[PDB]
Amino acid sequence: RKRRRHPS
Amino acid sequence: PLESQYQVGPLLGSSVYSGIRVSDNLPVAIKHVEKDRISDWGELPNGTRVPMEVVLLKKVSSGFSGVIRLLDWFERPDSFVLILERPEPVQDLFDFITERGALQEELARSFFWQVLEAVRHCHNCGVLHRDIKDENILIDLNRGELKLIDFGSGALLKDTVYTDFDGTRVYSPPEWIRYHRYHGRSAAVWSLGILLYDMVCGDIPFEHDEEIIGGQVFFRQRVSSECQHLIRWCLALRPSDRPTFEEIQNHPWMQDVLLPQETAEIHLH
Ligand SMILES: O=C(O)c1scc(Br)c1Br
Repeated sequence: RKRRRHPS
Repeated sequence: PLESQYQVGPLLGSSVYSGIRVSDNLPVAIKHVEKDRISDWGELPNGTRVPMEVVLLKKVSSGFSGVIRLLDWFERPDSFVLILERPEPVQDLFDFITERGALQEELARSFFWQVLEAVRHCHNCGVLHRDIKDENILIDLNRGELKLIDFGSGALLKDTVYTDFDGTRVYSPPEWIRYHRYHGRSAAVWSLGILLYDMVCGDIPFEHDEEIIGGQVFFRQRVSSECQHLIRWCLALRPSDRPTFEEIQNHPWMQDVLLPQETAEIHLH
């Protein structure tokens, strides 16, 4: 799994 | 006088620019927002139609706290420009967790406590942030102080139901996923459970809707029984089963928090 930002 | 009062520097992200106030060399951040893209509008204590973000920032600006301070703003033909106080040196909590991995519980406790105080301050000021997440938290690495940023999805706090939401879906509660309805405080507490897991495990627990509504929290890191209990309580599926802010701060895992300066000296310097 990869850690990522998430948009608003 | 806007371009005459601030020296504009490099882009920090997006459209936010580093800058310095010429009056006193205070580090600032200069945030530009296009009028055409603004969802909710409000009126200032003057009847001037401004972005809701401006309204919410003025309401929380009073005093010193763990909330980003709006120093000034300007209106332009097609945009508003927001002048924010900028900590230096700074890292946002997302990049911090990415680089450090899962945080020691002592450090997660200090951070989480400061976010709690900041969010309580917002709610005392009549403001619901609606986008609590590690991305929207800055760490002042020298002072060990956290600052909550980006009120662009916020709203005036109310006790009735919300049926709109423009924050981060993976921090949104299952009642929003299932029914497109939520109440402000219990939705905030859900996002705080997601954030605490993020801190102590090194990433958020849920990526997909089915995980969010599924009610199962698997711990991928060694996490104390007290901390696991607080997280699972914040992530109760029924909103009425979640803790109040007072119950979070009285939880056994939340006792003996470090002061901000201790936090910096032990963990950040
Ligand atoms: O980098 C960013 O996105 C932001 S937003 C407000 C401030 Br202050 C900063 Br340093």
